Amino acid sequence: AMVLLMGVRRCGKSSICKVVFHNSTLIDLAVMELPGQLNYFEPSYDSERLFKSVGALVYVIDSQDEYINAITNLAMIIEYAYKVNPSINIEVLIHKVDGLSEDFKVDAQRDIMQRTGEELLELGLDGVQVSFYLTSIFDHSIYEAFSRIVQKLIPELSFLENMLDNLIQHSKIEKAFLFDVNSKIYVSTDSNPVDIQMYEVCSEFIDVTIDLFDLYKAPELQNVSQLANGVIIYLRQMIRGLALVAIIRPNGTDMESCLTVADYNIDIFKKGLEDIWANA
Amino acid sequence: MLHSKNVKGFLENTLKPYDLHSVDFKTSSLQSSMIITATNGGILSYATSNEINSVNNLKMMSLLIKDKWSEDENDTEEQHSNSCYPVEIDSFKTKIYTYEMEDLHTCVAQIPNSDLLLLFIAEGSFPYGLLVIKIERAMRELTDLFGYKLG
Amino acid sequence: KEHEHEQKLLAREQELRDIVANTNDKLIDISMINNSGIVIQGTDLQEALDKRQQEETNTFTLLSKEQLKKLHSNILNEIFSQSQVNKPGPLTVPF
Amino acid sequence: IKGTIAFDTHGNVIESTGVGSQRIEDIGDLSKVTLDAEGFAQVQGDSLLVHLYKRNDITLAVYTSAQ
Ligand SMILES: Nc1nc2c(ncn2[C@@H]2O[C@H](COP(=O)(O)OP(=O)(O)O)[C@@H](O)[C@H]2O)c(=O)[nH]1
Repeated sequence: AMVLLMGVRRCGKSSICKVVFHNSTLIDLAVMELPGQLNYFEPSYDSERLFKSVGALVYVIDSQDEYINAITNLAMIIEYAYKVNPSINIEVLIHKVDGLSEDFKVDAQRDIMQRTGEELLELGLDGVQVSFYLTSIFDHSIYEAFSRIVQKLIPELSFLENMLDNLIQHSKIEKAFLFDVNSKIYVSTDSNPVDIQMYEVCSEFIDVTIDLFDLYKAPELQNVSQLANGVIIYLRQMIRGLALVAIIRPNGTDMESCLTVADYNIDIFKKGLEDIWANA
Repeated sequence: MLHSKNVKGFLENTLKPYDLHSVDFKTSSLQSSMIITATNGGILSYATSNEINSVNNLKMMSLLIKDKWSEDENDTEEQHSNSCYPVEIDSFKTKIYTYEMEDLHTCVAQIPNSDLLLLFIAEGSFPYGLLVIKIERAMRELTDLFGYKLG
Repeated sequence: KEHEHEQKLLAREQELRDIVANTNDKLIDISMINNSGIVIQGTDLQEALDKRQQEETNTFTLLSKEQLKKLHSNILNEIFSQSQVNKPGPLTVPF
Repeated sequence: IKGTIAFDTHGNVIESTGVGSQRIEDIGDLSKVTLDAEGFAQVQGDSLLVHLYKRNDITLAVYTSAQ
């Protein structure tokens, strides 16, 4: 599942790649940037194997600059991308939206959606669905957008959802995330809505864990962080680069008993995750 | 304060089996030896005769044993039970309870006048009376930990 | 060949549902810990009685002293000698 | 001597050797058998002579062949 990053020059693809992936199917592989300038596309210039090897195509649109020509070039790209392979998920990111109001952001997203839909109607493409995400480097939005893009390329999503739901239901967990060690891209969660504040807490917990481990090296990552109100934050490294982060509430119980039952349940969950080849 | 190395060595020494010479009666070693608290049942120190999964299983068993012991410590009805062996050493009274855990013989004894517990677990072939004598003589040598409370 | 992949996906769905059910069956709640009932008080005589119950009158009739008196005391001494555990040092250290 | 059984007033086994290692269920019946001042007893059952000695509240059951 190799995703391809496409966009105009100075839209922010390299900065996005650096911020996300520098700080296979599921691991954060070396993605491919592609500077696409305005030109006439050559018909079948040995690009069929390239687009057939892309799990999902990601397009970047700069909201600061004019984007009508960007949407036109995007439509030209989709015009052969959907023709070569009709199973490619197409994603569009509206980057650099940090200095915009909520109403302006929603209006811009609606205008971009309407323009893309009308241009695809003009080109005669049918049965194609394009997702849109409002992304920015300075906040959590790019992480959530890449999380959705990665989640669209894991065929075992619902089974992981059921497994995490059962784990949370039998361990008094508030919210459990199945992160990855790099890029902080959470892979699976429960049916509960992804709270932004809790996601940022878990991401900074991942950063603190990795940094503190890297400070003392050269002699399986586990971490328990308990707050003042009894709320604990748990960490346990899963198979390959996956890591499990959960927020467990005590509900007026013993701390050590809760830690023991959570450790046993999470070890059982890891043993179950060993059978499924969701890693790497 | 406390010292983990000396308590670990003490538990490793209490994992020693019995080999009688006048009567040929070989006994196996204990399955696990550990010290747990009297409030939450968590493992303070532990030692095994023979990795993380076994530690978690031992913690779960310690929690189960403390949960069963908590109701027995607060019950005064049916006090003349055949599985209770209350011994008084150095004018300190305690109660010892023996339990059966499927195929494992688990015996626990509270360290007298303190918030600590001493637990010995062996296999199903191990006799209960030898466990009682073992844990009594172990509590005889633990006079320095008497009167210790959690901070 | 795609129908063989459809059968493979059906086997994948059955296997993954079995994997979910297998890891779902080992979930222990704190209610299961508190009311387990596994830890029961067991004596040697009661264990022997349960063994005979699963396997399946006054037998004894009422009618040397030196040898038995020696051997009982020697057995008790041998039991008490091996139970003497010497610490490798002090247990609690001061400041 | 065929085997030995060591049990206290509670009857729990401290040691079980010989035939008595597979003859555990008779402790409940033997708990009602009277002794002498010295603690010795010679009680016969199942064509075997059982010798008892109670010292410090522990009764040692020793099996010997009747024949
Ligand atoms: N404010 C803001 N600026 C961004 C963001 N992403 C990229 N930029 C700007 O884009 C510039 C870098 O663009 P770059 O990644 O090199 O473009 P590319 O090489 O075509 O992919 C930087 O000067 C940033 O200021 C963003 O999310 N927010």
